[PDB]
Amino acid sequence: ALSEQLKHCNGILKELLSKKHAAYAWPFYKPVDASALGLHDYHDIIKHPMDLSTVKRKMENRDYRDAQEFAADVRLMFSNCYKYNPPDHDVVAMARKLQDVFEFRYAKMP
Ligand SMILES: CC(=O)N1CCc2c(sc3nc(SCC(=O)Nc4cccnc4C)n(Cc4ccco4)c(=O)c23)C1
Repeated sequence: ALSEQLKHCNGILKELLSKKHAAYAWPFYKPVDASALGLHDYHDIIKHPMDLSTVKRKMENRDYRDAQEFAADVRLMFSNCYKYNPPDHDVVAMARKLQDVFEFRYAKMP
């Protein structure tokens, strides 16, 4: 039985993957495939890749100790996007919008 706080995190994760946010969540569904995207410097710049499917697997495997560890992975995902891509890139605009959704509901932690 997940703790109350980790149940809240699982709900956040379900919302982030839902159709309601799919227009800006889609770049974060799967690990960045640097070779497929021609981003041949991605893994020289990003040392710890993260994506929503990895967060989902770690939640299902009970990897996360607490809500703080879950939130660190979600924020690592956004930070990687801000680090690698130029600030005017469309994916950065999508990252900002998905992070806005995350931060406001994470703040409602019970
Ligand atoms: C999280 C993060 O930092 N990422 C780096 C940047 C990026 C992605 S996913 C993605 N899709 C596209 S286009 C459709 C696509 O390529 N799909 C695809 C194809 C082959 C293999 N895997 C996929 C998903 N473009 C180009 C573009 C310019 C404006 C919006 O999108 C991207 O820059 C990215 C992840």
